Amino acid sequence: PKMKSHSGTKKRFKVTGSGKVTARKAGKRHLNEHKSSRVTRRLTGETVLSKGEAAKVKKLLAGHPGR
Amino acid sequence: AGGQMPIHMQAPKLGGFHNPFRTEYQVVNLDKVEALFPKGGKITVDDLVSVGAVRDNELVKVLGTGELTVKVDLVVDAWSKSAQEKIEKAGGSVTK
RNA sequence: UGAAUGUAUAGGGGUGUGGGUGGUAACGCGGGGAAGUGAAACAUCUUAGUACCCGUAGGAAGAGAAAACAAGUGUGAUUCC
RNA sequence: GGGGCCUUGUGGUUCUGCUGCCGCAGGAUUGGCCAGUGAGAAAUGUUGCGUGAAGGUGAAGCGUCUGGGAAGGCGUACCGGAGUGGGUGAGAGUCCUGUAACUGUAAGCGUGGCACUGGUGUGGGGUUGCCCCGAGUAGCGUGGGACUCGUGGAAUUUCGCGUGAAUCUGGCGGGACCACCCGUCAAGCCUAAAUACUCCUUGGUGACCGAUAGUGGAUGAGUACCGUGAGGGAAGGGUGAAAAGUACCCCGGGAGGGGAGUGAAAGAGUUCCUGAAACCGGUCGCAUGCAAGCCGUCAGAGCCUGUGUGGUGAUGGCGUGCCUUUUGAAGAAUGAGCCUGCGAGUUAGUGAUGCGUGGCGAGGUUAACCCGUGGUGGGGGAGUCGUAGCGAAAGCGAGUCCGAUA
RNA sequence: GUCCGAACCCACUUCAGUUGAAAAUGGAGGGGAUGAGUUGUGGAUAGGGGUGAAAGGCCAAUCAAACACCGUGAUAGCUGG
RNA sequence: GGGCUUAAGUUAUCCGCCGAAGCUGUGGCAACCUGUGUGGUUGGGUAGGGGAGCGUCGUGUCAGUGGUGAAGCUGCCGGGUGACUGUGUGGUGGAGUUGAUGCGAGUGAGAAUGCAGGCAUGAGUAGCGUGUGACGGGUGGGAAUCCCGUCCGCCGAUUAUCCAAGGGUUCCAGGGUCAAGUUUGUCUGCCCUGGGUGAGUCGGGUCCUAAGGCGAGGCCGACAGGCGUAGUCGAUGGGUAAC
RNA sequence: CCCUAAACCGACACUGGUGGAUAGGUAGAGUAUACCGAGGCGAUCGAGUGAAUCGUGGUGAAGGAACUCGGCAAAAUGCCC
RNA sequence: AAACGACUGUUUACCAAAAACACAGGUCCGUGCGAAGUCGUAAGACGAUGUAUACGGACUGACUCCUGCCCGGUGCUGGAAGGUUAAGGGGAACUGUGAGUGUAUGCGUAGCGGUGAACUUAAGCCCCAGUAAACGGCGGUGGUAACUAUAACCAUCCUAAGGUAGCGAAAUUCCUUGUCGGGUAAGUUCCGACCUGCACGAAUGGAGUAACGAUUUCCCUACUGUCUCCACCAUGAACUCGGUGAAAUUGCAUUACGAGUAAAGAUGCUCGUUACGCGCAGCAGGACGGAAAGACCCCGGGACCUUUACUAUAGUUUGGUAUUGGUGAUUGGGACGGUUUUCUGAUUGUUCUGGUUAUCUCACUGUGGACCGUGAUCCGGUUCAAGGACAGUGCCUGAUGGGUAGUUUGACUGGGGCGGUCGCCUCCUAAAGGGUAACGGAGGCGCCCAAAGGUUCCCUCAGCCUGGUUGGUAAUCAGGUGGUGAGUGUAAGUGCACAAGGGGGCUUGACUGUGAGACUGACAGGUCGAGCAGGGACGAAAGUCGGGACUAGUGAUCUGACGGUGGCUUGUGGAUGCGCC
Ligand SMILES: [Mg+2]
Ligand SMILES: [Mg+2]
Ligand SMILES: [Mg+2]
Ligand SMILES: [Mg+2]
Ligand SMILES: [Mg+2]
Ligand SMILES: [Mg+2]
Ligand SMILES: [Mg+2]
Ligand SMILES: [Mg+2]
Ligand SMILES: [Mg+2]
Ligand SMILES: [Mg+2]
Ligand SMILES: [Mg+2]
Ligand SMILES: [Mg+2]
Ligand SMILES: [Mg+2]
Ligand SMILES: [Mg+2]
Ligand SMILES: [Mg+2]
Ligand SMILES: [Mg+2]
Ligand SMILES: [Mg+2]
Ligand SMILES: [Mg+2]
Ligand SMILES: [Mg+2]
Ligand SMILES: [Mg+2]
Ligand SMILES: [Mg+2]
Ligand SMILES: [Mg+2]
Ligand SMILES: [Mg+2]
Ligand SMILES: [Mg+2]
Ligand SMILES: [Mg+2]
Ligand SMILES: [Mg+2]
Ligand SMILES: [Mg+2]
Ligand SMILES: [Mg+2]
Ligand SMILES: [Mg+2]
Ligand SMILES: [Mg+2]
Ligand SMILES: [Mg+2]
Ligand SMILES: [Mg+2]
Ligand SMILES: [Mg+2]
Ligand SMILES: [Mg+2]
Ligand SMILES: [Mg+2]
Ligand SMILES: [Mg+2]
Ligand SMILES: [Mg+2]
Ligand SMILES: [Mg+2]
Ligand SMILES: [Mg+2]
Ligand SMILES: [Mg+2]
Ligand SMILES: [Mg+2]
Ligand SMILES: [Mg+2]
Ligand SMILES: [Mg+2]
Ligand SMILES: [Mg+2]
Ligand SMILES: [Mg+2]
Ligand SMILES: [Mg+2]
Ligand SMILES: [Mg+2]
Ligand SMILES: [Mg+2]
Ligand SMILES: [Mg+2]
Ligand SMILES: [Mg+2]
Ligand SMILES: [Mg+2]
Ligand SMILES: [Mg+2]
Ligand SMILES: [Mg+2]
Ligand SMILES: [Mg+2]
Ligand SMILES: [Mg+2]
Ligand SMILES: [Mg+2]
Ligand SMILES: [Mg+2]
Ligand SMILES: [Mg+2]
Ligand SMILES: [Mg+2]
Ligand SMILES: [Mg+2]
Ligand SMILES: [Mg+2]
Ligand SMILES: [Mg+2]
Ligand SMILES: [Mg+2]
Ligand SMILES: [Mg+2]
Ligand SMILES: [Mg+2]
Ligand SMILES: [Mg+2]
Ligand SMILES: [Mg+2]
Ligand SMILES: [Mg+2]
Ligand SMILES: [Mg+2]
Ligand SMILES: [Mg+2]
Ligand SMILES: [Mg+2]
Ligand SMILES: [Mg+2]
Ligand SMILES: [Mg+2]
Ligand SMILES: [Mg+2]
Ligand SMILES: [Mg+2]
Ligand SMILES: [Mg+2]
Ligand SMILES: [Mg+2]
Ligand SMILES: [Mg+2]
Ligand SMILES: [Mg+2]
Ligand SMILES: [Mg+2]
Ligand SMILES: [Mg+2]
Ligand SMILES: [Mg+2]
Ligand SMILES: [Mg+2]
Ligand SMILES: [Mg+2]
Ligand SMILES: [Mg+2]
Ligand SMILES: [Mg+2]
Ligand SMILES: [Mg+2]
Ligand SMILES: [Mg+2]
Ligand SMILES: [Mg+2]
Ligand SMILES: [Mg+2]
Ligand SMILES: [Mg+2]
Ligand SMILES: [Mg+2]
Ligand SMILES: [Mg+2]
Ligand SMILES: [Mg+2]
Ligand SMILES: [Mg+2]
Ligand SMILES: [Mg+2]
Ligand SMILES: [Mg+2]
Ligand SMILES: [Mg+2]
Ligand SMILES: [Mg+2]
Ligand SMILES: [Mg+2]
Ligand SMILES: [Mg+2]
Ligand SMILES: [Mg+2]
Ligand SMILES: [Mg+2]
Ligand SMILES: [Mg+2]
Ligand SMILES: [Mg+2]
Ligand SMILES: [Mg+2]
Ligand SMILES: [Mg+2]
Ligand SMILES: [Mg+2]
Ligand SMILES: [Mg+2]
Ligand SMILES: [Mg+2]
Ligand SMILES: [Mg+2]
Ligand SMILES: [Mg+2]
Ligand SMILES: [Mg+2]
Ligand SMILES: [Mg+2]
Ligand SMILES: [Mg+2]
Ligand SMILES: [Mg+2]
Ligand SMILES: [Mg+2]
Ligand SMILES: [Mg+2]
Ligand SMILES: [Mg+2]
Ligand SMILES: [Mg+2]
Ligand SMILES: [Mg+2]
Ligand SMILES: [Mg+2]
Ligand SMILES: [Mg+2]
Ligand SMILES: [Mg+2]
Ligand SMILES: [Mg+2]
Ligand SMILES: [Mg+2]
Ligand SMILES: [Mg+2]
Ligand SMILES: [Mg+2]
Ligand SMILES: [Mg+2]
Ligand SMILES: [Mg+2]
Ligand SMILES: [Mg+2]
Ligand SMILES: [Mg+2]
Ligand SMILES: [Mg+2]
Ligand SMILES: [Mg+2]
Ligand SMILES: [Mg+2]
Ligand SMILES: [Mg+2]
Ligand SMILES: [Mg+2]
Repeated sequence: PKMKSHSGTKKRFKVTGSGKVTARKAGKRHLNEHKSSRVTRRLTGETVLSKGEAAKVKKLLAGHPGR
Repeated sequence: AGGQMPIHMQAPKLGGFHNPFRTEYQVVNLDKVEALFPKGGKITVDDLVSVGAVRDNELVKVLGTGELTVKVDLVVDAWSKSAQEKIEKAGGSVTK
């Protein structure tokens, strides 16, 4: 049986060309009025995942290339 | 993750959408065209590159990393502006 | 032959004219349809249309000859891999 | 599209009707392009092959030696389209059964197929005046279900309840919906093969089991037995080549034994091949009745033996089991009466991700499937991974995105 | 639905039994003993159900949901190996 | 602890010694690093990681080997650093199997209140299931326990006699003493062989119905099925001829 | 053929359960109890032995509940006129 | 003599026989007969071949005397003035596409669609009554009688009403062995009272009660081995001999004692003491003896029970619609032309349609009679009677629904429970970097401010002393002194007098695109930030400004929403939906 990928992982993490695992920065979906432009800018890009989290993501992905 | 909200649920979903009709190009660069067609390669068609390596039955956009001292006439699907400029300056052309 | 009753019918009386009844390990088709379990609780969800049950076949069954796909040129019943 | 209206064409007819004494049709041994036992708007005999069920033929070795026995050793000959197996007193190509090869098949309800008999039977161009083209159907609403789709932007499909068409200048579909375009013609039906399975029958196979295994079942096995019942459910294989299965005598009521016989072997005697351990004892050597012992270990006299190595071992020192689980167990925490047997990290993915190793290499590799009825070999490149990335994407591309061609 | 008291039905106390004579009894007494009595034969009610002068009692010697088989090799962040 | 002040007690000082698997000496083994002819450093270990091997079974190939005796079992004499092992040497046994190199595992057990079998410990111990037997003779290899007899005792609203239900041959006769019988047994409800049960009237059917069951048609119910009429069964009852 | 059982239900040749019928004498109200009848049994390990101790019965000076949670157990009473 | 139950009975097979259950008697509620109720999907059936003196459910429980106050809550019964309220009916309006029109933008006819629905519309709920032998409830403060204690009594607060009769140290009384009396030599028990009823009380009945009870309790007498205080006798075992022959258990074994030590209670370890080998009968101190993977406690899981936990659902109920039809009125919404005057004001006929209501009857009712199938209490057909477009049933729809089902019901914790706590900020513990725990010790936060933000410029306070109208310690003025003790929006700490504290002017940087480089967390994440561009504020400039002297004032993801943009759109164009910010 083919082993399926994780759907949330499919939707949440990208894998770059060199193999890095990147996610969208968390904390900017709402409640943004009190957040400054500096805080919003800090939460506005992409984050390269740490070693253990990246290994967990590549395990959850079934050879899926991310999104 | 032991009960803590896991990584695949604390991270926001990458949104966006997928183009249902997107078609990828099999890209070839001018260094490859120079290496595989060195001897004044007159006309290079998709059949020729697919004979070397372009993975046939696909579109064959030609890109422009490399110098391309030789003169070539590439009839292919699509090209980059830099590749076209380099090809024309070398003395050749592109078509299709 | 034809009740109540009128047409008639229900019913009644002769003939065996043909078929049926029951069984069957798996496979088929149509229908009814769990829970444990997983979700580290649980109710949507899963298990699973599974287990079981009902009706009913055949040597296979079901489907099948476009009120179809496709996307601008085209393919041309179904089934199975 | 068909009907209707016509321009025409039926296989050569003996000659009967209706329409206009035009023409159309029933009609007939005799062609026939066809077409047949089929789904095909259908279903009735005599002749033509090879087979499964049974059979038939089926090659070719003797001499010596040892042994109970020769298939074994030694010597020397044959057959092979046959040396796959299995039996025979031990290990057989030539002893048997067979095997390869051919062969027969009366018979089948035989079965397949062919020939004849017998059975049934054509259209092409024009026209849209007119006529037909599947109705409580399709849609719609509502409550449910199947679709990747869990009610949604909900197409398609289906069940209950309501409501309810058009009909060719028409209906349906192309993911709400509309317009155009494309495709298609629902509400009638029948259709082989490729696919699934094995209670059964025939032949064969196995880096499958070998009596606690393999079926629950190698035997009176779904039996004994248990249960009111549904139901549950065992254990027990092996003498020997051949019963030649121990005549006869002795002790004994017998059982059993002792002589003897058979046998190669009886300590192979039916509780029968081999015959382990626990456990139970007879005999011999040493030690042992002043001694406190996780039972051993080191030091060590003496005795026996000496098969100059081995048995036992007075006495001295040191020394609180095994496992599990715990901060910590000799623990008075758990488990274990003992022995024998059995009892737990496996297998499947053209899964994920590493490593070793081999092949090929900017390329690598096939899947299903086809051929080899001779297999592990060959084809098959459909797909797939690599070959360029960045972006939500359009896209651009050694760049790309946020950005103002910053 | 009187009284005393055998058979019969029961089971209050005590002793024994407790690897029993017995998976509930024996000895000695004790209650009812014409009644809402007791008993033979056959029959009816069946599991979220039966039946219950009501104790969650009984439903084939363990019933706050029988037994058998099946889902099933249920699951166990627990114990053991 | 004995014992110790006549210190073997406290204290200061001095001189010796004992004392570990520590260190040194000597003889082996092993891991890593290092110049690559010195050698140096290192080698307790649970969970755990890594590396390399022993033994069992099947199997391709090669070389074989076995009644002049394979496997398995059991001794003795040896060997390796370990799992282990000899191509040493017997005994038993009676038909297979050895070495090299690969291939595949149902490949190793001490424990799971593990499963099956066999056998210990308790232990020649507890018990031998209410009770009254005694003697004379017989049978027999064997007699408290069998047979016969005489005394005596016991039940007698039952320790008697006869049925139903249930069981199923246990009944009788003869032969038997492996097993069963809580002991023995010559005996038996046990074993083996043979035999034994006779109905017009007795109990059932052939007659009748109760409760209840089933139920032509039928009615009800998606299916499965539920109920029920006409009927047909169904004794524990009615009827029916012998003492 | 067994049948208030050694043959049935209890795993047993089990001090338990099991429906019906016949059921005599003397004493007695009696089918209680005692001893007998019809008839059937001596019971399916025995033989001994004055141990403690346990079970089952018996008797008991003086006292008479002082026992004990509690008069538990036993004794006393008991029948007819 | 007391308690309980009236009595006879029944019950936890196998630890409870009772005071529990039942009972005869009582009351309430339901039921008009296809009864209600119950089993069943239904038909049927029981109820009952009964008929309100009957049947079913509930509670109480002979008999006697009685059974008090409260209808606020909840339930039940009735009612309907208003409010709210489903499906359905039905508007108005909006809107997609679209022939064409438009120099193009755009608009938009017909046709085919989409959206929600002003008005109308039931039960239920709110609401108003009744009902307690319905489920239930039946109080507080202050004080007063001629010893004192209490309160008949008074005032009050509040409630729906505030416990009546009777009983009371009780099967109820904590304190408690209450107090007093009786019984005994001595009585935590007893029985008679008292009333101070922690926390009796009138059909979950109150108080009594003859008779009854293997019920519970106390006393007297008789009687006794129950005892003082045991002794003796016989028996079945035990014991010996012959026969037969288990079991539980078992890591071992050549298995002493004392004081210690050790997983804190040692046959097994230490130091000592004692002890010849082996049996037989006995006893039970130990082997933390055996037996049973403790049943108490906690933790994880389950089961069953409850309810105003959640979510469902059978049943019950509401309306709409189908079955479902004929014939009249009486009231509103229209089209329609033509009295009025498209109209503030009114209309008749002529067609379409809501509501209210009234009759008819080969729809239907499984029904009462008769007849037929048939010589059958089933069933069916015909017919009469009785209803009747109702009911029943199907679908949709609101309400009700522990009758049933599936589940949830946190953790920390000096066991668990109760109480407390759970995120963030400041200080101490914290051992002079950072970090560091306890249910350790102190406090704060879940904001606020359009200025209390930005910039520029200016100023210095609190306290003290002296002089001065109201005026005093302290309003306001003047002189001296005073360096931080004042202040800081807000806890605390670190800071700030160069002020970051006080004031004046102008302002919106409380920006848009960014972020070299760093600090801090396992991570999600939190924090600081130079320089640059655009467009601004202040300043003469230097420059400063991406909120606030600093550090709390906050919430990932999913899902959905609004604004902008227009990247995608399943044949094309729209639409629609999605995407991005
Ligand atoms: Mg957003
Ligand atoms: Mg913002
Ligand atoms: Mg959480
Ligand atoms: Mg389901
Ligand atoms: Mg579920
Ligand atoms: Mg779960
Ligand atoms: Mg779980
Ligand atoms: Mg067939
Ligand atoms: Mg078919
Ligand atoms: Mg031959
Ligand atoms: Mg020979
Ligand atoms: Mg779905
Ligand atoms: Mg649809
Ligand atoms: Mg459609
Ligand atoms: Mg489309
Ligand atoms: Mg058609
Ligand atoms: Mg078909
Ligand atoms: Mg086949
Ligand atoms: Mg065996
Ligand atoms: Mg077997
Ligand atoms: Mg064997
Ligand atoms: Mg049986
Ligand atoms: Mg002989
Ligand atoms: Mg031998
Ligand atoms: Mg043997
Ligand atoms: Mg000695
Ligand atoms: Mg000692
Ligand atoms: Mg540990
Ligand atoms: Mg501990
Ligand atoms: Mg132990
Ligand atoms: Mg021990
Ligand atoms: Mg444990
Ligand atoms: Mg044990
Ligand atoms: Mg390709
Ligand atoms: Mg009486
Ligand atoms: Mg009486
Ligand atoms: Mg009873
Ligand atoms: Mg029955
Ligand atoms: Mg209870
Ligand atoms: Mg039972
Ligand atoms: Mg239970
Ligand atoms: Mg259950
Ligand atoms: Mg399952
Ligand atoms: Mg050393
Ligand atoms: Mg080591
Ligand atoms: Mg290890
Ligand atoms: Mg040889
Ligand atoms: Mg072997
Ligand atoms: Mg080998
Ligand atoms: Mg194994
Ligand atoms: Mg073993
Ligand atoms: Mg074991
Ligand atoms: Mg023994
Ligand atoms: Mg003895
Ligand atoms: Mg003993
Ligand atoms: Mg003894
Ligand atoms: Mg004895
Ligand atoms: Mg005699
Ligand atoms: Mg007598
Ligand atoms: Mg018989
Ligand atoms: Mg016989
Ligand atoms: Mg027999
Ligand atoms: Mg006999
Ligand atoms: Mg005999
Ligand atoms: Mg015997
Ligand atoms: Mg005999
Ligand atoms: Mg009858
Ligand atoms: Mg029928
Ligand atoms: Mg009969
Ligand atoms: Mg009879
Ligand atoms: Mg008996
Ligand atoms: Mg008898
Ligand atoms: Mg028996
Ligand atoms: Mg009886
Ligand atoms: Mg008598
Ligand atoms: Mg008597
Ligand atoms: Mg007699
Ligand atoms: Mg007798
Ligand atoms: Mg006896
Ligand atoms: Mg005897
Ligand atoms: Mg006996
Ligand atoms: Mg005397
Ligand atoms: Mg006396
Ligand atoms: Mg006296
Ligand atoms: Mg006296
Ligand atoms: Mg006393
Ligand atoms: Mg007294
Ligand atoms: Mg006393
Ligand atoms: Mg007494
Ligand atoms: Mg007495
Ligand atoms: Mg009292
Ligand atoms: Mg009283
Ligand atoms: Mg009573
Ligand atoms: Mg009574
Ligand atoms: Mg009991
Ligand atoms: Mg009792
Ligand atoms: Mg009554
Ligand atoms: Mg009713
Ligand atoms: Mg009735
Ligand atoms: Mg009531
Ligand atoms: Mg009561
Ligand atoms: Mg009362
Ligand atoms: Mg209303
Ligand atoms: Mg009133
Ligand atoms: Mg008290
Ligand atoms: Mg008192
Ligand atoms: Mg007193
Ligand atoms: Mg009252
Ligand atoms: Mg009360
Ligand atoms: Mg009351
Ligand atoms: Mg009284
Ligand atoms: Mg003896
Ligand atoms: Mg200690
Ligand atoms: Mg000690
Ligand atoms: Mg020792
Ligand atoms: Mg002893
Ligand atoms: Mg004892
Ligand atoms: Mg114990
Ligand atoms: Mg436990
Ligand atoms: Mg629960
Ligand atoms: Mg209605
Ligand atoms: Mg009428
Ligand atoms: Mg519930
Ligand atoms: Mg569940
Ligand atoms: Mg807790
Ligand atoms: Mg605590
Ligand atoms: Mg510090
Ligand atoms: Mg420090
Ligand atoms: Mg810490
Ligand atoms: Mg702001
Ligand atoms: Mg940076
Ligand atoms: Mg912070
Ligand atoms: Mg600027
Ligand atoms: Mg400020
Ligand atoms: Mg979520
Ligand atoms: Mg498409
Ligand atoms: Mg932005």
